Amino acid sequence: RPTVRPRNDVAHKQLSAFGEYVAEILPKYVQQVQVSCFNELEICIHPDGVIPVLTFLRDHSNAQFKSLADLTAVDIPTRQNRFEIVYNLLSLRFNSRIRVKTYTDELTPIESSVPVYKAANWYEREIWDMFGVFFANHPDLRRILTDYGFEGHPFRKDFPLSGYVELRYDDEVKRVVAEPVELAQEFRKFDLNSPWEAFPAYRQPP
Amino acid sequence: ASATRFIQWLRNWASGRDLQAKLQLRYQEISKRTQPPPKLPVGPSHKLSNNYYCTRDGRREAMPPSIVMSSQKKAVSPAPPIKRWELSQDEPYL
Amino acid sequence: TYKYVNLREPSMDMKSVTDRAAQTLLWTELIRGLGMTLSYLFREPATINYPFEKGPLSPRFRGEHALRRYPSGEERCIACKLCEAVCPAQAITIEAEPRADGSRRTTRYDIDMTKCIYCGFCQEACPVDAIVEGPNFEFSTETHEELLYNKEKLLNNGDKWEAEIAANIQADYLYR
Amino acid sequence: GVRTSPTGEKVTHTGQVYDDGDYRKVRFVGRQKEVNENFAIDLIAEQPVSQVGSRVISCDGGGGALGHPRVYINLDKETKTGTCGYCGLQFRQQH
Amino acid sequence: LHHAVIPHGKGGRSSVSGIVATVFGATGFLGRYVVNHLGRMGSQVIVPHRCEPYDTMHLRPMGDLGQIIFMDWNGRDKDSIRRAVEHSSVVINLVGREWETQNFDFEDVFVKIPQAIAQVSKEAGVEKFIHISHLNADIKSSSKYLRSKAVGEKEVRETFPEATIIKPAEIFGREDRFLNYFANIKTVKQPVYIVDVTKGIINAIKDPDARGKTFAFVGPSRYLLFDLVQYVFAVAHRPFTTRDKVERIHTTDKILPHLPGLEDLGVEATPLELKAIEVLRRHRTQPAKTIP
Amino acid sequence: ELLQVLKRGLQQVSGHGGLRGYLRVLFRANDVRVGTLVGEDKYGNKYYEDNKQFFGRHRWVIYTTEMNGKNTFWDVDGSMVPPEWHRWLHCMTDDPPTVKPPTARKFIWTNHKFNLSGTPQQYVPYSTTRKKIQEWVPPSTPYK
Amino acid sequence: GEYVVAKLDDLINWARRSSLWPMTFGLACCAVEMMHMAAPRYDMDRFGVVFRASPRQSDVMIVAGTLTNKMAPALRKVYDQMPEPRYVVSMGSCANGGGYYHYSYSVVRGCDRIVPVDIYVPGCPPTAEALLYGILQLQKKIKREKRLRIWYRR
Amino acid sequence: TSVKPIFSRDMNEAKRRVRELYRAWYREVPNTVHLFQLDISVKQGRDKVREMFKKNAHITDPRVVDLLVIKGKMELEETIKVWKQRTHVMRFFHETEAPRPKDFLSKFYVGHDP
Ligand SMILES: CCCCCCCCCCCCCCCCCC(=O)OC[C@H](COP(=O)(O)OCCN)OC(=O)CCCCCCCCCCCCCCCCC
Ligand SMILES: NC(=O)C1=CN([C@@H]2O[C@H](COP(=O)(O)OP(=O)(O)OC[C@H]3O[C@@H](n4cnc5c(N)ncnc54)[C@H](OP(=O)(O)O)[C@@H]3O)[C@@H](O)[C@H]2O)C=CC1
Ligand code: SF4
Ligand code: SF4
Ligand code: SF4
Ligand SMILES: [Zn+2]
Repeated sequence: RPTVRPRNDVAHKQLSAFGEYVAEILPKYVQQVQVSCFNELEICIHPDGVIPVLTFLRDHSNAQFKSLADLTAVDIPTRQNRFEIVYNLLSLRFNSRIRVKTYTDELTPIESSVPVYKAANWYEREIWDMFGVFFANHPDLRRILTDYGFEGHPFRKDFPLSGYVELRYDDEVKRVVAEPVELAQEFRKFDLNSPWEAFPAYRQPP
Repeated sequence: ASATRFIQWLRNWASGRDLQAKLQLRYQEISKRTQPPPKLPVGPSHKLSNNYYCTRDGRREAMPPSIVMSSQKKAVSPAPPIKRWELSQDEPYL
Repeated sequence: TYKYVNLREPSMDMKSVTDRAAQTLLWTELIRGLGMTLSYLFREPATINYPFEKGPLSPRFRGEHALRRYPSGEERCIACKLCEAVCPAQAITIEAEPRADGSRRTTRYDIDMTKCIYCGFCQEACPVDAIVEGPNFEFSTETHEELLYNKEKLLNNGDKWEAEIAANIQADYLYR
Repeated sequence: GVRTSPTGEKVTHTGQVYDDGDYRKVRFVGRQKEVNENFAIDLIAEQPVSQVGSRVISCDGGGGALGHPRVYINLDKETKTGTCGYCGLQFRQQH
Repeated sequence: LHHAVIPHGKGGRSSVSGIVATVFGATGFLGRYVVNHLGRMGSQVIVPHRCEPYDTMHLRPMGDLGQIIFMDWNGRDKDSIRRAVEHSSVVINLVGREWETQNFDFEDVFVKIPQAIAQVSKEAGVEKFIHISHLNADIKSSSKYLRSKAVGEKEVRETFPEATIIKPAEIFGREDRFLNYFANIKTVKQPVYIVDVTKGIINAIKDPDARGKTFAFVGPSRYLLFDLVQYVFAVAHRPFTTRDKVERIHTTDKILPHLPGLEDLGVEATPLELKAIEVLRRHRTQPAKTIP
Repeated sequence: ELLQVLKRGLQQVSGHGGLRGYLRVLFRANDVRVGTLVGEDKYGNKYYEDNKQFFGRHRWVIYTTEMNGKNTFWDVDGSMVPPEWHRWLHCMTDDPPTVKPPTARKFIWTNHKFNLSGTPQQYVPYSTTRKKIQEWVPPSTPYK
Repeated sequence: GEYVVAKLDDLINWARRSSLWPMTFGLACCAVEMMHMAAPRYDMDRFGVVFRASPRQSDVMIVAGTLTNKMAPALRKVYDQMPEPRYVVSMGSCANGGGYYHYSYSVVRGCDRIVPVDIYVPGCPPTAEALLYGILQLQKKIKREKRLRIWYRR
Repeated sequence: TSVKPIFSRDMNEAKRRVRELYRAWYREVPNTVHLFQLDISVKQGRDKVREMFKKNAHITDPRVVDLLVIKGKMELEETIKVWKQRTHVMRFFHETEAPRPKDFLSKFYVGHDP
């Protein structure tokens, strides 16, 4: 079938088997394990398990996930714990990838993973800057992307696209000043969603 | 291409290469800027029969993730260990 | 498959050691570098004599926008707003109403040329080849306001450039 | 069909013109008001009605794939002509 | 109100203040502050200029797209004045020179030119006219600068009776020729801050009770010229010009109690001590005693 | 070969019509090559080609000294090339408008204009829509 | 006398437009195309436009890429240190008006909010040739300058 | 109602961190006014610092207080180490923002906003 992406059952089984393997070894922290239809393994863990679970995946002989590919966050306001923390790891030894996910809210710190992966340093600063998630015991937690003195965390779903302040040069004070944002043309919100269901396979029970 | 014979010899000797065989500037060897019109082929879904969309609908074959464990034996690795690479036989060493 | 870029053991025979000593003292590899830049001195330069000579372009080139007409002179645009919807930069602003003869036509068609990313998505989305990116790339201005195109400006661009635009569309439409 | 207002400002094909008391016409002082003089509404009206011998004709605007989506126009009414919704060409069933 | 000039927005750069202002003399010291405050709130500003466009470049960032419009004009050409003002609701005249030139003497900048602007503005139907005069304007002054300011101040009041006339004291500020003048080297002075004068001008545009009035803009404190110059040198960390200019600096600042001032436009005068260092910091390589 | 190089140099003075014409193109265009005249447009621009030059230098235009009432002896502009020749000069096509002329349309500009920024003919943007809300006009006669 | 003033304007104008030394803020994508303007095909140096000049010997600032709020103060400082006469060329949609990031919380919507701008080069990015057209347009703007003619008439 | 603490385990410990931060800010203002060549007085700088603390006086959540101090320390680090420029320091004073009307009538005259 030329237009349909082919399945790979061999990889699906291997990843499923390793998913059970991880969950048997770390029952204290693993809450859910799933493999996607395009064969990506996700471990969902209690936030207490960050250091133990990441250390096990880095150091264990059947894991050896030596490379932290990415660390980011997702904001889902409807959840009690709105922030989902995502670790994407790579194992060169076994030519495999794994995703570890945990959660936190505005006021609950997450343990910094710099001790496991030195790559985590700047990623956690970016998560602090863009989402406002505090990482405990970080060697140097501060903003990395936003302007100095910037207020708020832009990547939160409830932060407006254009922010609250805009800059310009002011001649009277001979410097760049910040002022409440006004737009000559407001961003035009589009309602694009079709009112007809697209994917029956994902229908949520009513 | 307009360089005199002496200048060609000079810059060839200075560079150590035969520069005239691989000039950086393009001349007549390039494609004409006007070409005959194309007639492109059509994909495998361009059929009048035996072509119902439900048999070639990739998006509708996507499924939600398979849950292998939820909070509701031999050891394994995520995949077989990667195989050692082989040294190039075209040119193993620069 | 892999290869080593820098895994070689220098020969320690006296003939080779003296070869490296001569290179160190006589600067031979530095002299070799001088030859390469010398050989360029006597090569023809690649420079072209702009604006009397122009860099080559293809019929697909995405330049200044224009609104086109049918051969009769009627506007091609029917205010469908597909260009405005697809525009990645929201650079297009359209308003429309029935024309005096009842035709479906725009009363506003603005492109903020300083929002536009010159991506060509508008001309892909257009069902009647009304909005195109033309071949002109020499329209820099002295003021910001001059780059806020309204419908009159865009129609004038179409009348100004149609001769070239039509020929470019003729050469590429069979690839679309 | 370009005309000037009492102020002398040209009216656009969309009917736009600044009225007497509008300060905004100061933007044109020392410069000019861009106006396109080829009014499409007048140009299409100059096209003759095409006489055809069927109840239904099709229009694609000319040039095949370079025109507009092909539509079919019903010519049953003799009171008026059939007008293409895309290009404005008119058709009439003969006798 | 014509629909185009009804205010909208929140008073920022992209808002619509409803003011359409022609500012003569906008390329000078006072003009750059006036145009800035107009463009801050989204006013349409027409800038007639005599100088090179290169010399008007600092005004362009002061307004959103389209809000600052530039025009050529000649002080002696009334048609060029009519072009600049016939669409405006307020005309502000800041034209002046502290010296005379071969082509323009004080009677030109301070009488003939202001009178022509006022007359053409009257004819064109401009509702409001703001004319800057001087606190010490006086036809018996030893200064030809101040004598002309008195003659022209009278001709404007006669030509455009509803004009708001503003009489500032010496204005100090970053680009002034006052504090900077001393730093580049009997009499009581009452200098006023540039931003205070600008705010007064802006509030005069809005205040309807300001029409037909004459204001004196003065600072909060009076100083002996010697005590002021001493303070300037201390602030500039320094060990302690035409003939007409010297006469002005030695003219005591009049005290006109009957005239309304900055407090009658809602403006609090800024003490010199707060802003002196701002002006004099660049001159670096005990507050002055005030008259009660 | 050096002698042959020099004669080619001298043939450029004659190929340009003598010393004055040679100096005019040298100072106007900073280039004294002689090419084949491909054609001329109604504004006086002259178009040349020499296919022995490397791609990009094989086509050039010598701009007219006057266009639309503007002295362009020294002030030339890439926007002066009319659209029909624009396609050929940028190598978007092979053959010039003298060989494949553009399709004629009644609405196409008969007179090309160059970039008009900075002149009294510059484009000034404005809203093309009419007023949306109509205000109530009170009666002219008195009656309170 | 006015004949003298007209010819000195021509002389100083010719010198200034014939020796335009630019400072480029290579902020983003558009910096790549100015590099291609310096590259052999267009060779900006042949017009008298040196490839790189220090800010204090610069005559024209080319803002080539997106100006963020974080960078805006730094850009203004460099402009304020330029000896006069100085000109600004805004190159690309981002610098012209914010472009594809116009609605961002962190982007200045056009560098003309920070510095005055003499030439706006459109495109995302403008081609190296389009930038060269804008530079030659700035030269013509300098040719029109009449500083001494206006000085003599004050 | 059991939650993971940030630093403080109760409001008393949180308030100690607040006072340490206030002391650090109070002592740094004289240096900031000098290094950044500000045109404000040291009194103005300290009055601004006190204002910023006061608006957060009503907090009773030690975790929220902890975050406020964390952000306050980062702001102080940017100032002490001169990562900020003069424009960033002066953004606390809104020198170009004309005062918004506060009473009902003034807001009624200018627009529709509450
Ligand atoms: C009978 C017995 C008689 C007795 C007398 C016999 C004497 C003959 C034997 C002596 C010969 C010695 C030659 C002297 C030249 C200097 C040699 C030298 O200093 O080379 C070493 C120096 C650094 O070399 P390096 O690779 O860094 O390693 C050495 C340190 N570990 O390398 C360098 O200096 C590199 C220089 C870098 C700059 C490069 C730019 C120049 C390249 C082009 C130069 C062309 C030469 C110019 C010719 C002069 C023109 C007038
Ligand atoms: N600054 C002070 O201390 C006080 C000033 N005033 C008055 O306030 C007004 C402005 O003050 P200031 O801004 O300091 O004065 P400036 O000299 O700083 O600016 C004067 C303005 O007048 C313009 N101008 C001067 N002569 C002519 C002319 N012949 N034709 C056309 N335009 C001309 C200048 O334009 P160009 O740049 O083209 O020369 C400039 O824009 C003046 O009327 C001044 O007398 C009153 C009291 C105190
Ligand atoms: S080229 Fe792209 S960004 Fe520009 S108007 Fe078209 S769709 Fe919008
Ligand atoms: S230009 Fe094309 S896509 Fe855009 S509104 Fe008109 S017909 Fe639709
Ligand atoms: S204008 Fe376009 S090319 Fe230039 S920096 Fe912005 S996105 Fe990149
Ligand atoms: Zn049709």
